[PDB]
Amino acid sequence: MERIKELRDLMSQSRTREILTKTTVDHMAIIKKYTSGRQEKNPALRMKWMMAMKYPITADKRIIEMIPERNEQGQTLWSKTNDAGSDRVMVSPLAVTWWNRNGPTTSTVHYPKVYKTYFEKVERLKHGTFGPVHFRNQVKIRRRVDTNPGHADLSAKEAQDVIMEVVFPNEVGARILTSESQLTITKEKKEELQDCKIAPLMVAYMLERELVRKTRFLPVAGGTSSVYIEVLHLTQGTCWEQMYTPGGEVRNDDVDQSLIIAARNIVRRATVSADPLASLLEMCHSTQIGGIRMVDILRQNPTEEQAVDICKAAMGLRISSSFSFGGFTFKRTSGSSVTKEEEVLTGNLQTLKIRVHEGYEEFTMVGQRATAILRKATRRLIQLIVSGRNEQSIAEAIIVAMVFSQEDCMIKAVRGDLNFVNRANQRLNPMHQLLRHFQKDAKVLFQNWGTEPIDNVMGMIGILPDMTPSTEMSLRGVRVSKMGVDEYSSTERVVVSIDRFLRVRDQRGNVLLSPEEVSETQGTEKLTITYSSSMMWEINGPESVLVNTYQWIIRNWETVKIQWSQDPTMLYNKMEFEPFQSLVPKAARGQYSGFVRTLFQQMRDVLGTFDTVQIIKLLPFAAAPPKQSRMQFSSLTVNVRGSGMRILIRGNSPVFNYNKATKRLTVLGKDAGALTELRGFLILGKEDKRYGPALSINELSNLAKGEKANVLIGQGDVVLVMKRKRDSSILTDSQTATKRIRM
Amino acid sequence: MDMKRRIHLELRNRTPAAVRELVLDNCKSNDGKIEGLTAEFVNLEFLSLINVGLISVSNLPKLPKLKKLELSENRIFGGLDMLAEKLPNLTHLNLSGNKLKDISTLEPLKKLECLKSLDLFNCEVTNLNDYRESVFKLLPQLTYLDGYDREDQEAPDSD
Amino acid sequence: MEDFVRQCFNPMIVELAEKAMKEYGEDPKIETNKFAAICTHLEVCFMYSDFHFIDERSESIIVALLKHRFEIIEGRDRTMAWTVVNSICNTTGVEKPKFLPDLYDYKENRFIEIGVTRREVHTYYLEKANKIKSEKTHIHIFSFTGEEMATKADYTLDEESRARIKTRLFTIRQEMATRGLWDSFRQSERGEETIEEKFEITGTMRRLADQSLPPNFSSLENFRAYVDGFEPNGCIEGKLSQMSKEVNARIEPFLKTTPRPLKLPDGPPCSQRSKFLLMDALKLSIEDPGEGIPLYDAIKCMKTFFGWKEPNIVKPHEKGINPNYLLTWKQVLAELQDIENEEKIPKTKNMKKTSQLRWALGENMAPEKVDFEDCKDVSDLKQDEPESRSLASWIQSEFNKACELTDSSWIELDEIGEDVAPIEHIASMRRNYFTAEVSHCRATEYIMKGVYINTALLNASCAAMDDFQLIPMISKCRTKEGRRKTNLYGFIIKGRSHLRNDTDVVNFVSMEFSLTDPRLEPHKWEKYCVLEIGNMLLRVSRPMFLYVRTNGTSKIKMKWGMEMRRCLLQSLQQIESMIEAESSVKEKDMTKEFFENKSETWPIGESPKGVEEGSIGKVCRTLLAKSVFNSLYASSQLEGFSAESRKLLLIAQALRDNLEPGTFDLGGLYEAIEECLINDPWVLLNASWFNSFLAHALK
Amino acid sequence: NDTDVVNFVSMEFSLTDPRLEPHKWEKYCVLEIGNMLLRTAVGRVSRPMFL
Amino acid sequence: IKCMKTFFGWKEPNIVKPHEKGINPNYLLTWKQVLAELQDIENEEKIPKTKNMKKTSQLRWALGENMAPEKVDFEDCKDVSDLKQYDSDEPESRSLASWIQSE
Repeated sequence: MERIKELRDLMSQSRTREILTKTTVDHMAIIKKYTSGRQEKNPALRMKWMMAMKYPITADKRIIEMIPERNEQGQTLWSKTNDAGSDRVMVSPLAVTWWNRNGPTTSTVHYPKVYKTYFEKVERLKHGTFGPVHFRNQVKIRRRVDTNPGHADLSAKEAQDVIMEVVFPNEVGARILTSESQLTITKEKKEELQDCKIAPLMVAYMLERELVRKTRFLPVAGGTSSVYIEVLHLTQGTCWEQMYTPGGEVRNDDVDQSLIIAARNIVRRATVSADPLASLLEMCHSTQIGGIRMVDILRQNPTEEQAVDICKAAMGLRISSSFSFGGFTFKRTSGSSVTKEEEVLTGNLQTLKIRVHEGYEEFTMVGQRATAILRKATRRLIQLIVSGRNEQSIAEAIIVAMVFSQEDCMIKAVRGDLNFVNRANQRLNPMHQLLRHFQKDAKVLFQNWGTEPIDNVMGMIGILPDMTPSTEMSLRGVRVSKMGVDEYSSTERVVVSIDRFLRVRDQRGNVLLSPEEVSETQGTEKLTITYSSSMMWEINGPESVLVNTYQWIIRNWETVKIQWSQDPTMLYNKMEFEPFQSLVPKAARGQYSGFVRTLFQQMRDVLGTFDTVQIIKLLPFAAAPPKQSRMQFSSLTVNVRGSGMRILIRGNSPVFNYNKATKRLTVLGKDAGALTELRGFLILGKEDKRYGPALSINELSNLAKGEKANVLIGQGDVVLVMKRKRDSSILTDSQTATKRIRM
Repeated sequence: MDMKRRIHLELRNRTPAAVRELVLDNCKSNDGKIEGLTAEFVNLEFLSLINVGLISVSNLPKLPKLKKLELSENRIFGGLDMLAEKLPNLTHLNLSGNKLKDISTLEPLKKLECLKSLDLFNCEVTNLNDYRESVFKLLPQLTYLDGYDREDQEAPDSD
Repeated sequence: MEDFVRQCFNPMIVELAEKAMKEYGEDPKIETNKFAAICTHLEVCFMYSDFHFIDERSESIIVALLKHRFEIIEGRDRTMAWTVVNSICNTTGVEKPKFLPDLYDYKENRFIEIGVTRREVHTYYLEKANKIKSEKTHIHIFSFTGEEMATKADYTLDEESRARIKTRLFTIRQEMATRGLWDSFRQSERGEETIEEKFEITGTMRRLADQSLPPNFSSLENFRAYVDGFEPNGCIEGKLSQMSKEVNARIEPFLKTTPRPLKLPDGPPCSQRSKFLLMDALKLSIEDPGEGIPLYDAIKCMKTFFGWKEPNIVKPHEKGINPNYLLTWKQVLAELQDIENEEKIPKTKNMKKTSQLRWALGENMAPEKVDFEDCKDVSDLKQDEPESRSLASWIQSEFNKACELTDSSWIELDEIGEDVAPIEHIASMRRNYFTAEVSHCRATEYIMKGVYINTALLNASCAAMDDFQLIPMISKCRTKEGRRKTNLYGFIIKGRSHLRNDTDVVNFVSMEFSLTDPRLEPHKWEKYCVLEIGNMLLRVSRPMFLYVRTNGTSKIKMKWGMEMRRCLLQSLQQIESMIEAESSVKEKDMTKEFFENKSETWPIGESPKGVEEGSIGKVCRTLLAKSVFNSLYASSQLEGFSAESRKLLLIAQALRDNLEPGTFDLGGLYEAIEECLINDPWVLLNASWFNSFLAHALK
Repeated sequence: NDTDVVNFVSMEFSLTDPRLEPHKWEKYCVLEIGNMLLRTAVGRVSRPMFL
Repeated sequence: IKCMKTFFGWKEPNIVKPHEKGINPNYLLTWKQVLAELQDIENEEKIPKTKNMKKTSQLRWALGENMAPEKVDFEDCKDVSDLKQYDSDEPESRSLASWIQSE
């Protein structure tokens, strides 16, 4: 009631009305920065001066009614002076202690959970373990490491969407309501901070401090974790190392490796297709890693792996200029190069075609367990300085540089036939073939490289061909460095053109990440990968096939139910169940199917037997040319990696268990999803008086599936809104309209 | 949601005479007893009182047709004599996670005529020596104790 | 912008727009507003056509064998688009419009043309109607704000499908406004064409850029053309080979015979200028176990001494009214006498603004501030080389004494949490060793004296702006036995302290008891007026003198003097650095070896018998004393010296390493060092130290 | 010498919940690694598997 | 490996009872590393017959290799106030519990 009076009196004078009417809500933050005053140079001096006088600290005009003007000894706690221009009365610091002693108590249960990012530190140090101090000469490389444990791997922009939805529910914007990404954290925090009276702005700040990651490029000398870098001041020193261990909890970096696996599979199956771009984009916009759409993950994570790099590049995202070879990423600092595919002969007089990198260039060869700086000219390993832990890592870095030295000595020193194939049985890059040929043994290559004297400059142990120290004799251009070699503090993100064969060239014309140097391993992802195409399901093995089939049935439960109860024949022959029928034994697909079909019919005849879980469990066996037999099966077999798993008709089993007391279904341990045994709105126009006065984003909870109401969206404007019918997503439907024209 | 509520929530506007399987777990007990169920439940044959804080089964209803009762995760420390008379046809009992601490406590079950399984996991009585043999001698009709019959052969499925 | 274009719009529509620009020879990167406009147009067209199917009859449905109800014309090439338009026009017998409709609807057999505007839909629709009129083409115009219009108020879609595109337009507007791009995008629209950002240098700023060019050129355009058509023709090497050969570095060797002693200045001996007496300071003590009040202890200590004579002036000031100082001391004595007669230690004593005290505090000078009108008539108007003063031994004596131990524990530091970390125990051991070796040095006494006096004077200056409050000069020790002790060195009488900025000076007068006869070193005490007051028995009766002077201070100097504990920090930092280096070298902790073995010694002093070494304790004490004197005698000259002397020291040390140091101009470096040695005792003493180091190191 | 210790980490599987006798596991760090289906009296019940 | 392929109910490890005077996170990560190492053996060709685990901070701390005190000659550690005869007095008496009888 007073604020509207304030607005009226502001508008009364016709000079602030211009600012208050012509400044769109967009141009408010740029008006908020026209502050007055001169701030204050030398604030410590000003504080030491202020505390000398009385009444230093300003407080709002409420102390007057809850803090006596004098304590029980006659000392004026607060004054009445109205600092500068404001209602804030001046106050002496005695008032702070008076409040802290004779003040209104309260219950603080929301503090240990709003300020989780500090009590976590407290409880992590309280359980830390200490070890002996070792006074060895410490070597401190300059790694760029995470400095915010438990950051919840959100970016700096979706964290804002989480804050606006937990602390400011009535100011949410269009981009959130008219969406279908609720996130899980926003449902936990909304429940926890349900009655907090702390400081909405402070709650927002703490949430964005907890839900963001940061890096600092610090002189680390071990650990490198997200928790070992907060206690860097305690663990390492210029001449000491105090062995230490935080005792809290860690993050599971499994989403990143799941993303890597999904990207690898997608790129393979898109390049083996007719139009790689369409397959890549459709899969990215459709495939989901553990429920989340892969596009969100790609736009969220910073993971730098080949397959993920190609996936991002095909989606028009900036990718690091650094190229990864042999597990080490090579940041160019200077020079130019040209691929210039030329011909050479190997040690066994075998013809070979390799991109002779023509041009002098210097690289920082940063890696997981080693670092190096390598400057080389065309077929000239000019200099290579290496550092790391133990001589194994040093040898790995040296051999990687030697392989990518462009020297023909390695080519002519080959021992064997350079015919290497990968898991997919493909023709790998000849330089890469050399890399794996020499990755095991290079003794003869070391002998060919020879050894030269070193002058002992500043202290730099040389490396012998036997990978042993030597203060006088060292390999050619290889100078193992003490006191560590520092990494780099930047990645130089750039946009790189992508050819049609998954070879990520650049505007300069140097290949960064060829598609053949990606099949390092094909292990099993920890999360679940779900694809929207029936063909993709038979890629990662029987486990993925079963999980995807059941998750698809769950995804479309209402359609499956209506078709099963109305037109069962059409349902029982869909395409999505053909991959599943590949697993079921050939000699029992019929006998099984009939048993299910007949049983399903029993549900339609007698009411009250409509069991959702049973139907979802048994449905994939229906798709077959059913036969008839009196046999009453107890469990239906399935073939998984040559082993016969069993699905129980009445009960739970490893292949399928729907956990009660919850809606979650698990298949072979892999999480399937939720089965049921705010958002989603659509804008329609500006204010329309036919629908009455405007609402608030809260009241929109009371609407039907199609009712139209006009709401005050976000900070300001009112827009007519309505709930949506049909999912209305951006899946293959959008691609069809776009890819069809691309014919 | 205590029992009286969830019962109705699980009644689903369906008369008690037409329930054959009722599930009431994690809900509550008034103080330590089942309250909300009534004798009009006559068609019931599967009652699951799991995790309901339950100190005794003194005030259990009378269910002629009950065959699958389970009181796991509760804190019953005796008073099982009632189950005999009140559930004459019970044939699958699941007393796992309770506070039973003596073979004597299982004496009342000897007079159930049709008994086929008695799960007794995580109960202080299972730490005794010759535990299974003593139970199988106190309850001769039993044919599956904890899941295995007499020679540690798992009970066949489809029970 | 383009980054957002790629982010939101999928690669499909991105490539469609790419080929669309390529058809018209538009750079997808130089032009970005048009790129975004085309992407939006294509996406709205596709979303319009999509999710609609025509049955065998003429009706619309939403989603296997049925037509789309919509033919895409925009997503194709120009030639292909006109081909499709002609085909459908011939098949349906409907006149082909002169323009190119972006979509065709079969259900009404009408050419639907879509247009997305960024302003009021009214102007866009009116312009489109003016351009196209009297043809059966249906215009559908959308806006990013939710507005929407169509011909005859007819919208050929269901409400839910007209919503799924307005929603995305609104979302794009929001996401393009939170990035600061929306404002630029809006103004990029004119009529239906999307102009590109333009920044024109014309007018004065073009006549002010056709003058800011190298001498030969005469316009920015010509210079830019030259730079664009510039190819390195070896111009650098062509001038390196014709520039006069005199220009060069000409490295000159730096041999052990090269160093030359710094020429210290010549003139009258330097006189002390510190705020308070350093070594010639008497100390009236009391064994108070005290109320924490200054005047309480001041009166007690004053009464502790019996023998106060009638004050006598021993040495005048030579530029001041010595009788005023004499009567000032007498007035202070009398005022202290008054407090004895009741008032029960008023906790604060304001002096009386008498003529003597007012004069002594600088007051009444206030030279006039007239306007130039009178100045143009007077015959005397001006603003001066500061006199150069040589080095005297008294500063070296001050330092020698300040590097000595005493019978006290001058510094009492606060508490630290318990120690759990095996490194925390080592840190505590090292810190305890340092504090034990340094808690008694007279430099720590100066640290305290200075910080206490400045804190008290700051509090007095803030509290009583307009009163000549009497500020004692108290300090507090902890005698070797353990009993606390309080000490009075003198009295300070603050002046008018109406300090507005950080450089406003408050003038005060300091009176400090002493035993050193002023006539032994008459050149030290040139700024002082010294009296004789009482005789102290020690057993002989030695006269006790009072050293009165009128100094001045400001807030910045006050906070500067409140950091001699930072000076302590610097000393400990250096010692710990040395210990850590040796510990790393020997692969263990040398704290105990350094601080207990007493065999290791560093060369710190210079007696007649060559460099005289001293244990680590003396190193800590002397470094702390050096830091304290830096904090006391700070000035611009000292920093200038420190800098160039550091350069010369680094050159000398490089020579001592046989690194073959060179130099391009050493006479200039020596002149730079010598330009800052003029009239500062501390600076001249540092110069003498540097000369001795040169004589002893390089030889 | 045949008295030097060779520290080793031992990681057992089990089904016994730690919280029943927390005083017996003073020296262990007990995790929860799986969910094993066991044949109970009424059907087949899922019980946690600890390490 | 042929035994751990018999179980399909692996879940995300969770600490249900901490050591309360020890190193919990590095006990968790040693298990999460054993699982990874066993996965790597499966992917490789032929069984190595002996899997040496990667020497990482987790194993070093869990094994106690980073907790053991360092040997120092008595001359250096004379002043350290915490020196005491090893096993000076720790016969902490603990009363009988039933778990041994059940065992």
